[PDB]
Parts: sequence; structure tokens; C-alpha cells
Amino acid sequence: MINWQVIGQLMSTAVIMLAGPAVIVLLALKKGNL
Amino acid sequence: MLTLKILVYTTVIFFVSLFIFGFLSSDPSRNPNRK
Amino acid sequence: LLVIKAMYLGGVYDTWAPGGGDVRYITTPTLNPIVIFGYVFRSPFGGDGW
Amino acid sequence: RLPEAYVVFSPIVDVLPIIPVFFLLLAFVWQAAIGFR
Amino acid sequence: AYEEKRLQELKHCRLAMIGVFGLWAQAQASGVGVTEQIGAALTTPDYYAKAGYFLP
Amino acid sequence: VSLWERFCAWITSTENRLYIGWFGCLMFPTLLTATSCFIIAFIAAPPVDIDGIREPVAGSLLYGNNIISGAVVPSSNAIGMHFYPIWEAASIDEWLYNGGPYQLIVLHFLLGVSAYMGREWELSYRLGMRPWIFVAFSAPVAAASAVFLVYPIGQGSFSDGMPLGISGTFNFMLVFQAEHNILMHPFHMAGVAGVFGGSLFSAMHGSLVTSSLIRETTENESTNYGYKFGQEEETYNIVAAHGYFGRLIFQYASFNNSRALHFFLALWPVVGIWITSMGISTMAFNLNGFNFNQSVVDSQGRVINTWADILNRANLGIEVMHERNAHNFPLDLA
Amino acid sequence: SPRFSVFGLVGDGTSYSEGAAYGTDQADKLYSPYSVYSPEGEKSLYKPDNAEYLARKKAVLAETKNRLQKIPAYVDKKEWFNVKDELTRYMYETRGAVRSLSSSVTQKEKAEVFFRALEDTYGAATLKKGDAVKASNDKAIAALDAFTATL
Amino acid sequence: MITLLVALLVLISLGLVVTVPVALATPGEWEIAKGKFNRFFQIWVFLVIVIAAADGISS
Amino acid sequence: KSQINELSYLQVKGTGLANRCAEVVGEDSIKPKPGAKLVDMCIEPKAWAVEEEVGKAGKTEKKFVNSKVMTRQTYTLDAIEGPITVDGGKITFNEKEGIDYAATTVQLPGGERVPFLFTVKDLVAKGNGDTFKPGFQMGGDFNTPSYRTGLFLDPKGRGGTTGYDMAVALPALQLGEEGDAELFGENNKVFDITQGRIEMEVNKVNAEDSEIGGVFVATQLSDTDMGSKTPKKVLTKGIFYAKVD
Amino acid sequence: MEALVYTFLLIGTLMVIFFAVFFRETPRIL
Amino acid sequence: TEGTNEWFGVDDLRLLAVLFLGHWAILSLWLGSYGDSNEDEDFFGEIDYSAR
Ligand code: CLA
Ligand code: CLA
Ligand code: CLA
Ligand code: CLA
Ligand SMILES: CC(C)=CCC/C(C)=C/CC/C(C)=C/CC/C(C)=C/CC/C(C)=C/CC/C(C)=C/CC/C(C)=C/CC/C(C)=C/CC/C(C)=C/CC1=CC(=O)C(C)=C(C)C1=O
Ligand SMILES: CCCCCCCCCCCCCCCC(=O)OC[C@H](CO[C@@H]1O[C@H](CS(=O)(=O)O)[C@@H](O)[C@H](O)[C@H]1O)OC(=O)CCCCCCCCCCCCCCC
Ligand SMILES: CCCCCCCCCCCCCCCC(=O)OC[C@H](COP(=O)(O)OC[C@@H](O)CO)OC(=O)CCCCCCCCCCCCCCC
Ligand SMILES: CC(=O)O[C@H]1CC(C)(C)C(=C=C/C(C)=C/C=C/C(C)=C/C=C/C=C(C)/C=C/C=C(\C)C(=O)C[C@@]23O[C@]2(C)C[C@@H](O)CC3(C)C)[C@](C)(O)C1
Ligand SMILES: CC1=C(/C=C/C(C)=C/C=C/C(C)=C/C=C/C=C(C)/C=C/C=C(C)/C=C/C2=C(C)CCCC2(C)C)C(C)(C)CCC1
Ligand code: OEX
Repeated sequence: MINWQVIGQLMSTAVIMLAGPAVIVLLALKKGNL
Repeated sequence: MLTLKILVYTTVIFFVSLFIFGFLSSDPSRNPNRK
Repeated sequence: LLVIKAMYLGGVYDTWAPGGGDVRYITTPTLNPIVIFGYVFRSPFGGDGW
Repeated sequence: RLPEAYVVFSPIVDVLPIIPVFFLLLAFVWQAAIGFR
Repeated sequence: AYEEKRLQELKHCRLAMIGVFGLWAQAQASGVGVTEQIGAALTTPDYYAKAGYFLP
Repeated sequence: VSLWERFCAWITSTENRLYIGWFGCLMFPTLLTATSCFIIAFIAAPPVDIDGIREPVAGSLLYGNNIISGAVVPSSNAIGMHFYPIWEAASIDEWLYNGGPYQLIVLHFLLGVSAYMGREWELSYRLGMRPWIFVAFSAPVAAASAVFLVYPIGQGSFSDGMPLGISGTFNFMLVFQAEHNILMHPFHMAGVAGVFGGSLFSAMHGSLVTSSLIRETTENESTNYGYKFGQEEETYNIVAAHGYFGRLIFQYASFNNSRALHFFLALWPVVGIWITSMGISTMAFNLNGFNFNQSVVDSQGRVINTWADILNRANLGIEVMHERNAHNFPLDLA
Repeated sequence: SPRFSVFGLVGDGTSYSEGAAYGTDQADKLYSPYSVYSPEGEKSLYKPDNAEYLARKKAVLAETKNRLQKIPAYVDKKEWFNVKDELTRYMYETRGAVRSLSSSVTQKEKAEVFFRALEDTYGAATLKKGDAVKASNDKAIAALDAFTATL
Repeated sequence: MITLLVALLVLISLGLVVTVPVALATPGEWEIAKGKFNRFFQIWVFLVIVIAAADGISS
Repeated sequence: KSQINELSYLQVKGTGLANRCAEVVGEDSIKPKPGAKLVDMCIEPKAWAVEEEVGKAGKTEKKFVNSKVMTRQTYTLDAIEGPITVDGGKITFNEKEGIDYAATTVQLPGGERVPFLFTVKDLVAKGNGDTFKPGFQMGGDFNTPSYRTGLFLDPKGRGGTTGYDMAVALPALQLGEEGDAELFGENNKVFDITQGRIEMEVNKVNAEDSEIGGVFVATQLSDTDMGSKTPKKVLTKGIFYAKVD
Repeated sequence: MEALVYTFLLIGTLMVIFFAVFFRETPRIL
Repeated sequence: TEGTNEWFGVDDLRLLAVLFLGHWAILSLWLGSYGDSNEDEDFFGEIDYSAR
């Protein structure tokens, strides 16, 4: 009874809204066509 | 009542058709740049 | 596709159905243009509701 | 409820509709990373 | 203007060939004439007809 | 050289005193119809049974009103959203009894003010201007269509439209607060920020131009005679106004671009009035403002009141007293 | 020092105003995290096997035939509104009771035949076809007894 | 088994969400790496069909 | 009528047919049974006249002046039922239920609006004879209830069974020993019940449908507004229909 | 009787608006 | 009758006649400028300045 719903929701929120800035950070490091 | 309805229908279709065929009267060309 | 769904592939939910509202094959759609375009050319106001 | 083979992924499904809002925010991050030029 | 009349004849020839095919095919498919199929479709149904104009 | 082309050249002529245009072919007949019917109904119109319960409300000056209390009363609740022209009314006295003039004025006003908006596009096109003055006028047009058309549509009756009167307007505001809690709606809050900010920015921009006017007059003549109509030079020191406002708050918070500044003067009230017009249009379908009644609760479970609860006691006083004979059942679902 | 509950993890959690305690406040398992109800197992007070539920559905099926039999008395008159109202006033509970009693695969296809004839009765009543209502009303009755004669 | 395959499809999709636009928006990497990315596209498409098979078989 | 029952609700609505009475076809006779009962009595007024002193050519006789209805098509009573009692010689009708009242407002020449509750409430109507005939005459008195109930609030918030009992916007009138006695008639809302008189007259009887129908003439008093104005006499004429069983 | 004053003030206000529009001082350059 | 479902509010054929006659009258004036206009004359702008 470790309440995995808010653990699951806040981790899946954090993975998802870091995946977008991860694309732009990686393209800034690769010096891509931004 | 129904004589007034003929008069209003005649009046509305007069001004709406002036609006319609006026904006069909090559209205983009009526600008001060050309024509 | 909506016509195919309602007439052949399962039907659509008809809240007006006899017996209670249910899924129903629409077998006789209204094809009369006076009825059909009578919705398009009626008043938008109360009782008419375009 | 999701079907029984998929109720493990129920917290992931809770964030999936918000992802279109994250796409509008992504266009502002990309414009800021290029410097708005 | 005579060659325009020849073109008006030919374009009406090709159009009415398609038109008389549809008349022949609808008269078989409906069983009635075309004024009798159009006039029944350009009229309101008898269950749909408003009773109408009972306001004194 | 044809008759229609000579009529088209006159209609779209920029040498008329007032521009007519093709939107004026809808603007001038509808608005003069609504003006003629408004003046006659405001001065002399018999009392209107607004709530459908055969309790007629006097609205005109000849039936004992003044300028403040006088109104063109909305249509009967028995009519609802039904179209009520004169020719559907069997006598003009029946049309006047059932609030007929309200539907005539409102529908001709809303058509005519939409055509006023298109006329504002049209003259800008014939003058070679940029087009979007009429987009700014769309914010008061959306507000007029919300309280006269959209809110009747959602509530299902022209009787719930805003009355064409001063005291009828305040009756419209109070009943709207009791039934929808518009003060706690954030779209009215953005509208208040639109008109408080807009009159702030009007007084701000008007101050800084008047503060930084260049010497062109003497102490005897008016200061406004330092501007000549048609002059090419700037009439005020915008560097001095930017240096003032940049020291009043801090430097980075002031517009040095006059084009960006005047765009901000256009955007703030117009977006604010657009949002509050979509507050009225969404409270038309009873998506009401925030309800925080009995939301603060102590440990035992008892309700601790807040300022929203005292606001709720004033909403309760309007709603138990509004339309006091019209209700038969314990919920005002209309 | 006030009562704290970070969502369910840190603090009390089983307090009267904690909103993100999904099932951690109560002992019995919920249907879902997004529910306030326990599932549809046993310990539930609703028993779908019970005799008063079956008898309510059978009483709908019996009175349906009584309402279905006064249809042609509206069709030797021409009260077409009474035909359409009879098929929807009492008979609104018929589709709910017939599909609840249709368990086997032949019950379901014998039930839709009654449903098709019921919609033929209704559609002929809007079209005011007098012989077609009665020709559908006997088919609706004859398919109704065929469903009830199964069980 | 379905829960194992969808969890693999989520991980492959999360890898393709952050690597496909990087490969397309650096101006040479897609034509030098698309055999590797079409291979992941086919494992992605084949996972959907195997899940659709296992879901329909179990129903 | 059989014709009206052939129609849908969607064919009738908006048309104004729902405010009309059915017409009866034929001259026949119906003899009511001991358990007989009128069931769907429609009563449609077609003329309205309010009594007022008028100045015709040189004098000031009392005339019923024809007035125009402003409450549009809400005036027809319908679904009136009640038993038909057969006395020794005569046949009587006691109405019990149904929509036996309709609030109507007529306008007089001059702009004067006369609201009145057109009603047949508690009608006991005595006939001549024992069967319904094309010359049969039924008539009797009814009770007109007050147009506003005691729950009705006036513009100042005063009513009979609810409301203020004082002119609350003039608080200094409650001063001295006389108080607001000059405003007593406006502060005292009184429920008044007056009498009306209807005279029906059958002229068409359909025996196969058991339907009668003819004309009527009725007189009653108008709204008193809880005893604040003097009521006017309203004469109405029109058509009725009933089914006899 | 005060409605005579109310009508005269409103009609008098509209007459000022008429003269302000059609009898305005025309803005002129030079 | 106002709540009945009539096309453009036409319940009498008088109203249909004045709708046609009103719309055809401005059409006939408009055809005085745009009748006798060539159908095959095109342009490749966003706007045409053809004739009067
Ligand atoms: C600018 C002109 C104008 C317009 C637009 C209106 C509009 C209106 N008037 Mg007003 N009126 C006007 C001037 C105008 N008025 C003037 C000058 C007078 C003094 C004579 C009046 C006197 C007057 C009175 C006394 C009344 C009105 C009323 C009305 C309303 C309904 C009238 C009606 O039913 O017409 C008929 C309208 C039509 C037949 C519609 C024509 C539109 C066409 C068909 C466009 C449709 C295109 C179509 C969809 C395209 C499909 C094509 C596709 C199928 C291929 C309407 C809001 C009534 C009212 O206010 O009710 C409350 C009313 O009682 N008017
Ligand atoms: C006592 C002073 C006072 C203050 C500070 C406010 C403030 C406010 N009122 Mg209130 N109000 C007041 C008196 C006041 N009011 C009075 C006397 C009345 C009549 C009785 C009202 C009636 C009223 C209504 C009906 C409403 C408000 C609303 C508001 C809010 C937005 C209004 C707005 O944007 O205006 C225009 C102002 C600007 C465009 C300038 C911005 C001002 C902000 C607050 C300054 C921010 C500074 C920032 C934090 C500093 C950062 C930079 C820093 C590093 C230097 C704002 C919180 C609205 C609301 O409730 O919103 C939630 C609303 O609906 N007011
Ligand atoms: C100090 C407190 C305060 C403030 C600043 C506001 C501010 C506002 N209120 Mg709010 N309100 C308040 C308290 C407040 N309210 C309270 C306490 C209540 C509860 C009683 C309300 C209940 C309430 C309601 C119900 C409504 C508002 C609305 C509004 C907005 C009205 C402005 C507008 O939209 O006009 C826009 C302009 C117009 C409507 C006029 C249009 C002009 C037309 C197009 C042309 C007119 C020409 C004319 C006929 C002729 C001209 C003259 C001629 C000679 C040329 C404004 C944001 C209204 C709103 O938000 O509507 C969107 C609204 O409906 N309020
Ligand atoms: C890879 C292809 C594929 C696809 C698309 C499906 C899809 C489906 N199968 Mg499965 N199936 C598959 C492979 C597939 N299966 C395999 C390999 C096997 C083993 C042989 C099975 C064995 C199987 C069985 C035994 C059953 C299914 C069933 C189903 C349906 C499940 C829901 C339902 O009850 O139907 C009801 C119908 C729907 C829910 C309609 C869903 C489609 C709607 C219209 C959405 C589509 C919208 C549109 C395309 C999306 C936009 C796209 C884009 C262009 C913008 C669903 C349509 C069930 C079924 O078919 O029931 C009749 C079922 O009993 N499948
Ligand atoms: C030693 C000890 C004991 C220690 C104790 C510590 C201690 C001393 C602490 C004290 C610290 C303390 C609080 C000091 C800080 C001072 C401080 C800021 C206090 C005030 C408090 C407070 C929160 C103030 C905030 C109020 C504030 C500044 C609001 C303004 C917000 C703001 C950005 C407004 C801008 C609005 C705006 C954009 C308007 C412009 C629009 C407009 C029409 C402009 C017109 C215009 C502009 C032009 O530009 C030009 C050109 C022209 C033509 C022109 O028309
Ligand atoms: C954490 C949350 C993250 C949120 C992410 C974002 C969410 C969506 C926000 C949308 C922001 C869009 C930016 C648009 C920029 C733009 O407007 O440029 C237009 C000009 C260009 O600026 C001018 O720009 C010029 C340079 S250039 O044009 O940009 O090239 C320059 O010359 C000039 O000095 C300068 O003023 O901007 C200005 O004139 C200043 C006005 C800025 C106002 C926009 C703020 C938001 C609206 C105000 C409030 C609404 C009113 C309602 C209140 C009741
Ligand atoms: C009032 C009712 C009258 C309408 C009658 C309805 C019949 C319609 C006409 C049918 C035949 C016309 C021949 C008449 C002869 C005639 O004179 O026509 C004339 C007409 C146009 O020719 P004109 O010379 O008048 O001018 C044409 C232009 O060049 C402008 O000048 O041609 C057509 O419209 C024929 C189109 C055939 C279309 C048939 C193909 C349809 C198949 C579906 C296509 C699939 C598309 C997918 C892509 C692969
Ligand atoms: C010198 C001398 O002596 O004589 C001279 C002078 C003279 C007399 C003037 C002559 C001439 C000129 C003539 C005879 C000209 C033409 C005569 C004629 C008869 C021309 C019909 C065309 C019909 C068409 C195109 C039909 C399309 C019909 C179509 C496309 C349809 O869809 C059919 C339809 O049923 C449906 C299927 C569906 C409906 O929805 C629509 C309708 C109802 C339409 C001569 C003989 O040439 C020479
Ligand atoms: C379906 C699915 C999926 C997919 C999804 C995804 C993953 C998507 C993406 C997502 C995204 C798409 C995201 C994005 C995000 C974004 C963000 C988070 C942003 C934000 C930011 C902020 C807000 C900031 C901003 C700024 C800047 C930068 C500067 C200037 C200023 C400002 C403040 C404006 C997965 C794989 C999971 C798997 C499962 C299922
Ligand atoms: O109309 Mn004007 O206010 Ca809307 O809620 Mn219901 O209805 Mn009446 O009451 Mn409340």
C-alpha cells in the first residue's frame, strides 16, 4: 500500500515532459538544423 | 399582417441582393493601388 | 461511412426506438429533399431551430 | 477501467491527453533555443 | 454563327443521349413517368405536411 | 458606363460625406429601422408582459417612467426563443403586449452593427489602410451579441436578454450574478482587467504625450494650437516621455517603440472584452463562475465561512426575489 | 504542528480531506483508483440471480403483450399517435427486460426478430400505413410469444 | 504476455520519440542512419500486430 | 374530431389547431344513461366584449364594446369533464376537472387592458329536456376565482398570504395614530370569488361518436387585482364541443 | 408632464449630434 | 403561424414571387455590366482588374 498511482502519475509526467526538452537539448549539442 | 410581410420580404431581398451583387461587382479591384 | 454504419454495420443508437432507446438498423432513411432540405432552409429561431 | 492486460499502464494513460499541450510549449522552447532567430 | 449552331446541336446530341438513357432507366426502376417521380419527390409527404393556418 | 457600374462607383465612393459601401447597404437600413423603433418604443409603448405571467412591466416615458427607469422591455417568456415579427401577431396591440419591439430592435441592431463592422473594413480597403480596425470593434460587437442574442439562446428566451434601458441593465446584471456568479468567473475578471487596464493605459499614454509636448504656443493661446493638421513632424518628444516613464518604474518596463506601444493599447482592452464576451456566452449555457461555498471546513467538519460565502448570501437574496411570481418549482433551471 | 499528508506517501493520508489517497485510506479494494466503489463481486448486496429481479422482467414481458394487443384498436380508428405512444410508454422497459432474459444464442436471434417487428410497427405508424401496422403488430406478437415460450 | 509486449512497445516508442527527430534534424544523419531506423520502425509495427494477435486470441 | 386525431404532434404544433374546438357533424339525439359523463368538453371563445359607458350619437348608454385579445392563442378551455345528472324532467351537468380556466387579456379602445380569468369552474348547468338535441339549451352559474392567488406579490412586494403588509418604501407613513390607513385598500390584498353565467346551446349532435357541439354565450367579471380596482363585465361568445359517453 | 421634458432633452441631444456631424468645422491643411 | 417549418418563412406564394422578382431585378442590372463578359479570360494574380 505504497500508493503507486501518484508515484506512477508523477513519474510518467516527469518522463514525458522531459522528453520534449531532451530533443532540443540534444539538437543543440549536435548543432542540428533547429 | 401578410401585406406587411410582402413589403418586408421585398425590402430585405432588395438590400441583400444589393449587398450580394455589389460584392460580386469586381470588388477586390476597387482599391486605390490599381483600378 | 456513417450511412453504412447505420444501415449495414451494426446500426446506430436510436433514442427514439420503440421498446426503449437502443441500437437499431436504420432501414428506411428519409430521402425526400423537401424534408431533408427543409432543415437547411427553415428559420433558426424557436420552434424551427434551423 | 482498462482491460485487464493493460491496467498496469493506467498511470501512463493519465498523462497522455496532456501531451498536445506539451507540443505547444515545445515550439516556444525551440524558438528560445535558437534565440528567436 | 452556323458553326456555333452545329456545336450547339452536337453538345445537345451528346447530352440528351445521356438524358434519354436515364429517362428509360428510371421509368423501368420506378414504374411511372418522370413527372410522377419528380413531382412525388418535390412534394412534401402526407404525414409530414403541416396542418397549417388555423390561426384566426 | 452601364447603370450598375455607375451605381457601384457611387456606393464605393470615398468622396461621399459618409462612406456607404456594400456593408452600408445592410448597415443603414437595419440601424435606421432599429433607431426608429427604439425612439418610438422608449417614448411611447404600452407595458410588456415580460415574464409570461400576464404581469405587464411599463417601460416607456408616457407610462410613467423617467430616463433611468425607462426601457424597451424584452419579449414575453411565453414566446421564448420564437421568432415574433409583426406579421405573426394578429394585431399590433398583441405584438406590443408580448414584447415584440424588443425582437425587432435587437435583430436589426445586431445585423446593423455587424454591417457597421464590415463597413469599417471596407473604407480601410478603399483608403489603402491596413485592415484591422474592425477587429478591434469586434470586441464590443461580441459583447452586444452575447447579452442580446447568445444569452437568450442559451437560456431559451428573449425575456432573459438585456433590457434596452438603464435600470433594466442593472436588473440584468444582478440576476446574472445570482444565477451564474459572474464576479467569480475569471472571464469577467479578465474583462475588468481589460477595462481597468485599458483606462489606465489610456490615461497613461495620454499623460506622457501631453507631458512631453514641444513649445509651439504662448501662454495665452491653447496648447492644442501647437499641432497643425497635416504636419509631418512629431508633436511631442517621445525620448523625453520614455526617459520619464523609464525612471518612474524602471527602464526595461517602458516601450521605446511607438508602434509596439500603440499595439499594446489596442490589444489589452480588446482581448479583455473578447474574453468577457466569452464569459457571457459560456454562462449562457450555465457554465458558471467559481463556487467556493462551504469549501473551508475545520477538523470537526463544520463549515467556516469565507468571503465567497458572504458573496453567496448576497446571491441568495437576489435569486429568491427575482421574478417573484414566475417560479412554481424549487429550482430556477431557467 | 498541523496534520500533513504529502499525497499518500509522507504523513497521515487517512484524513478526511486528503484527495489524492486513491485507495490507501480504506481497507477494501476499489474497482479502480478513480472510483469510490468496490467491485461487483460477492459481499455486494445486489444479487442478479434473485427472484424479485426475474419476476420484474417477466411481468414486463406479460404486460407487453397486453399493450401490443390494443394496437389494432387504434388502427381501426386512425389514432397513429396512440400506436407510437403505446410502443414507447409502457414498452420502454421491454428491450431492457428481453435482452436481460436472452442468455443463449438462439434467444438473442429470437429476440431481435421481435425487435425488428417492433420497429416495423413504429415505422408504419409514422407513415400512417394502416395495413402495415397490423401486419407488423401480429408479427411482433407472434415473435413475442416465441421468445417467452423458450423461457 | 500482452503486458510484457505493450511495455516493450512503450519503451521502443519512447526511444523513437527522442531519436527520430534528432536524426531528421541534424542535416546528414537520416540518410546515413535509416536502415537502423527502419529496423526499429518494423519492430514497432510488428509489435502492434503481435499485441493485436494476442489481444484477439485472449478475447 | 376524428380529423385532429389523425395528425401527429409535429403536424399540429405552431399551426394554431390546438386552440380550436372540434366541429360535430350531424343532427341526431343522445339520451344520457344514469352513469353518463361529459369527458372532453372544449369551450372556445370567438368574441369578447367588455361593458363600458360609450358616447354614441348624443347619449351615454351602456354598451358591450368589442375588444381585441392580446394573450395570443391560450384562451380555449379543454378536457372539461363531469357527470351528467338526469333529474326528473331536466338534464344537468356538473363539471369537475380539466382545464376549466384560461387567463385572457383583452384591450379596450383607449388602450385599457382588461385581464380576466375565463372560466367554467364549479359550473352546474341545467338543461331543458332529457336528451341532447339540436335545440337543446344548457346553462348555469359558475364560480370565478380571483385572477391572482394570495401568493402573488405586487410590484412593492405585497400579497395576500405572503409579502409585506405595508408600503415598505414609505417608512414615514407608519407614523402617528392613523398610520397608513389611507393606503389600506392597496395593502389589504383580498381574494374575491365572483359569479359568472354561461348559456350553452347544442345545435349539432353526432350519435355514432356520442359527440355534441354548439354555441355558447357567457358573462363574468374581470380581474379586481386583489380588491384594488372595480371589475368590468366581460361578455364572451363562441363554440363548444363535448363527448357524451 | 415631465415626459415632455424627458423627450425634449433627448431630441435636443440628438439635434446637437446632427449639427456636430453635418455642420462640423472641416479640418483643413494650410 | 411562426413555429412551423417553412422554407424562408414562405407560407404564401406571394412571398416567393417577391423573393424571385427582387433578386432577379438586381441581377438584371448586374448583368448589364457582367453579362457579355468572356468566360475564357483568365489571370494569374490574386486579383483581377479586367474591365467595367
Ligand atoms: C438591410 C436591410 C434589412 C435586413 C437584412 C432586415 C432584416 C430583418 N427584418 Mg427588417 N426592415 C428593413 C430593413 C432590413 N431588415 C427596412 C428598411 C424596414 C422598413 C420597411 C424593415 C421593417 C421590418 C419590420 C416591420 C420587421 C422587420 C423584420 C426583419 C427580420 C426578419 C425579416 C424577414 O423575415 O425577411 C425575409 C428574409 C429572407 C427571405 C432571407 C433572404 C436571405 C437569402 C435567402 C440568403 C440565403 C442564401 C442561401 C442560404 C444560399 C444557399 C445556396 C445553395 C442552396 C446553393 C430580419 C432581421 C421583422 C422582425 O424584426 O422580427 C422580429 C419585422 O417584424 N423588418
Ligand atoms: C485597493 C486597491 C486595489 C488593488 C491593488 C486592486 C487590484 C485588483 N483588482 Mg480590484 N477593485 C478595487 C481596488 C483594488 N483592486 C476597488 C476600489 C474596486 C471597486 C469596488 C475594485 C473592483 C474590482 C473588480 C470587479 C475586479 C477587480 C480586480 C482586480 C485585479 C485585477 C485588476 C487589474 O488588473 O487592473 C488594471 C491594472 C493593471 C493593468 C496593472 C497591474 C496591477 C498589478 C496588480 C501589479 C502587479 C505588480 C507586480 C506583482 C510587480 C512585478 C514587477 C516588480 C519586480 C517591480 C487586481 C488584483 C479583478 C479581479 O478580481 O481579478 C482577480 C476584478 O474582477 N477589482
Ligand atoms: C467595478 C466593478 C466592475 C467593473 C469594472 C466591471 C466591468 C465590466 N462588466 Mg461587470 N459586474 C460587476 C462589476 C464590474 N464589472 C458586478 C458587481 C456585477 C454583478 C451585478 C457585474 C455583472 C456583469 C454582467 C451581467 C455583465 C458585466 C459586464 C462587464 C463588462 C462591460 C463592458 C463591456 O463589455 O462593454 C462592451 C460594449 C458594449 C456592450 C456596447 C457595444 C456597443 C455597440 C456595439 C454599439 C452601440 C452604439 C449605440 C447603440 C449608439 C452610440 C451612440 C450613437 C449616437 C453613435 C465590463 C468588463 C458585461 C460583459 O462582460 O459583457 C461582455 C456583462 O454582460 N458585469
Ligand atoms: C493487425 C490487424 C488487426 C486489427 C486492426 C484488429 C482489430 C480488432 N480486432 Mg483483432 N485479431 C487480429 C488482428 C487485428 N485485430 C489477429 C492477428 C487475430 C488472431 C487471428 C485477431 C483475433 C480477433 C478476435 C477473435 C476478435 C478480434 C477483435 C478485434 C476488434 C476489437 C474490438 C471489438 O470488439 O470490435 C468492435 C469494432 C470496433 C471497436 C471498431 C474499431 C474500429 C474503429 C472504427 C476505429 C477505427 C478508426 C480509424 C481507422 C482510426 C483513424 C486512423 C487514421 C487514418 C487517422 C478490433 C477491431 C474482436 C472483433 O473483431 O469483434 C467483432 C474479436 O472478437 N480480433
Ligand atoms: C537594513 C534593513 C533593516 C533591512 C530591511 C530590508 C529592506 C530595507 C527592505 C525594503 C525593500 C523594499 C520593499 C524596497 C523595494 C521597493 C519597492 C519596489 C517597493 C514598492 C512595492 C511594490 C511591490 C511595487 C510594485 C508596483 C509596481 C512597480 C508596479 C508596476 C508594474 C509594471 C511593470 C507596470 C508597467 C505597465 C505598463 C506596461 C504600462 C505602459 C503602457 C503605457 C500606456 C505606457 C505609455 C507610454 C509609455 C512610453 O514608454 C512612451 C514612450 C509613451 C509615449 C507612452 O505613452
Ligand atoms: C511557463 C508558461 C510558459 C508559457 C508559454 C507561452 C504561452 C503562450 C503565450 C503567447 C505569447 C505570444 C508572444 C507574442 C509576441 C507579440 O505579441 O509581439 C507583438 C509585439 C512585438 O514586440 C516588439 O517586437 C519588436 C521586435 S520583433 O517584432 O519581435 O521582431 C521590437 O521592435 C519591439 O520593441 C517589441 O516591442 O509585442 C508588443 O508590442 C508588446 C505587447 C506584448 C503583449 C503580449 C503579452 C500577452 C498579452 C497581454 C495580455 C492580454 C490582454 C488581456 C488582458 C485583459
Ligand atoms: C438540370 C439537369 C441537367 C444535368 C444532367 C446530369 C448529367 C451530367 C452530365 C453527364 C454527361 C455529360 C456529357 C454531355 C455532353 C456535353 O455537352 O457536356 C458539356 C460539358 C462541358 O463541356 P463544354 O464544351 O460545355 O465546356 C466545358 C469546359 O471546357 C468549359 O468550356 O461536359 C461535361 O460536363 C461532361 C463531363 C463528363 C463526366 C463523366 C465522368 C464521370 C465519371 C466519374 C469521374 C471519376 C473521377 C475520379 C478521377 C479518376
Ligand atoms: C427549316 C426547317 O424546316 O426546320 C429547321 C428549323 C427548326 C424547326 C427550328 C429545327 C430546329 C431546332 C430543334 C428541333 C432543337 C431542339 C429540340 C429538342 C427537343 C432539344 C432537346 C434537348 C434535351 C436535352 C439536352 C435533355 C437532357 C436531360 C438530362 C441530362 C436528364 O437528366 C433527363 C431528366 O429525366 C431526368 C433523367 C432527371 C431529371 O432530374 C432531369 C430530367 C427530367 C431532365 C430544325 C428541324 O433543326 C431545322
Ligand atoms: C503516446 C505515448 C508516448 C509518446 C508521447 C511523447 C513522449 C510525447 C512527447 C512529449 C513532448 C512533446 C513533450 C514536450 C515537453 C515540453 C515542455 C515541458 C516545455 C515546457 C517548457 C517551458 C514551459 C518553458 C518555456 C520557456 C522557455 C524555454 C524560455 C522562454 C520562456 C519560457 C518560460 C516560455 C510514449 C513515448 C510516452 C509511450 C507511451 C505512449
Ligand atoms: O426570465 Mn429572466 O431570470 Ca433566467 O432564471 Mn428562470 O428565467 Mn427568469 O427566472 Mn431566473
